[PDB]
Amino acid sequence: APIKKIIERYIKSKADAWVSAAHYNRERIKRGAHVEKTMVKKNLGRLTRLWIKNEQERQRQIQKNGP
RNA sequence: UUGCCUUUUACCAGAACCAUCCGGGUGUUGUCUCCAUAGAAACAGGUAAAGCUGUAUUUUUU
Ligand SMILES: [Mg+2]
Repeated sequence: APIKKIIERYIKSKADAWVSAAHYNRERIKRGAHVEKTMVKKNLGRLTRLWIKNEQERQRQIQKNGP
């Protein structure tokens, strides 16, 4: 259990870093700043995965406490 | 922080910080150079030349 805890923590940290980075990027993209074509694709990918995660979490929520 | 862009150098041109560099000033020492190269002149005056002053009838002195 302790290991599972620790890893859960560290991925939450990493996850936090990721999500915030993504958010920063998307504002940056909106602004129309210098940004790497590759970087923009990366951000698109991240934000998609993020969106899917959000979405299916909402599905879970819907299930877990009725319509 | 913007721009070109989009990958970095290289860059756009603004900011704030800072540094580098091309030079500069004096002052003092010292050297290098070109010229030099005297160990004593005044006083008494005269000569000539330079620095100031001078050319009584009510308050300065007639
Ligand atoms: Mg590469």
